[PDB]
Amino acid sequence: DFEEIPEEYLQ
Amino acid sequence: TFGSGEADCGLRPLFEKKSLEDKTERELLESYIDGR
Amino acid sequence: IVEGSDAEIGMSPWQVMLFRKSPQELLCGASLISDRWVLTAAHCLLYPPWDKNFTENDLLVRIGKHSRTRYERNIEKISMLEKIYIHPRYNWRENLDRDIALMKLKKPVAFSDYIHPVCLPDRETAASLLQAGYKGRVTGWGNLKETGQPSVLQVVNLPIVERPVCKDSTRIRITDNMFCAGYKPDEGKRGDACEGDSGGPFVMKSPFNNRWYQMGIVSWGEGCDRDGKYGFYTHVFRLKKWIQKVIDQFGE
Ligand code: NA
Repeated sequence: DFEEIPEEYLQ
Repeated sequence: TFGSGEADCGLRPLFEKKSLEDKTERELLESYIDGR
Repeated sequence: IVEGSDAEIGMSPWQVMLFRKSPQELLCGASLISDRWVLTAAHCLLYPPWDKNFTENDLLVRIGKHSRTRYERNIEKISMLEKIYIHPRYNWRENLDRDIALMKLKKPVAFSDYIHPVCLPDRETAASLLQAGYKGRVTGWGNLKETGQPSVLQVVNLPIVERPVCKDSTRIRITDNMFCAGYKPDEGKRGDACEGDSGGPFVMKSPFNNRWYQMGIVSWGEGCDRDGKYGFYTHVFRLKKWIQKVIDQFGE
């Protein structure tokens, strides 16, 4: 349901 | 951060800093046996 | 928030969203108090009855939201945590007393018109605004009914209830570090927080210096907007020395 967030915030 | 906040805390940019009120804050102040 | 409405853009700049990485889901709300500290409810991180025990590596803090499910590119900031502190006497065995935790961010945040910190109350403000009948506001991307999730941040304004009433509504031991708010079945007005709102701020606007102070944290309740029940919140001022101590002992 949430929209993807920029990969640089997971790592 | 600590006592009474941070320094410029509690003053919302789009409201207090522009003297604009959000729709329900009047409700609150009114319940502290009215404010102003 | 049940019987609450959509918020206004920039109405609760200090509202944080605690987001989990895998699965990517909302967990709790939290408030921004300085450019490096977030304040939430300890049971959003540690609740052993459900094997909940999150660590730094498992959460993201999203500051600046309005929308619950959308990455508001160029408006919100997502930080990582450096350290989490739970109150050394949080009681998850009995009544969620001292339900408070502090999270330090990896790097400070930059404030904007969507990100700004809230003030933490001082003995005098605490004394003058925590009276029964005075209204406080709660916000969150929590549920809308007990059993129905909102796209936007909701707001509801609730009255502080008298401790006796708070106590004669439940079978749990209410302590000095809790307070409850809510309308009486009698006051034909509803509203309450609900699942998904835990950890967020309960704030009031000082009529004295026009600032918003965070007086409580969403801690618990039995159901969401039940008649005859109320919501309990951690007593921030009552646990303020703890706050200060970990801040000056570990940073700012
Ligand atoms: Na109720």
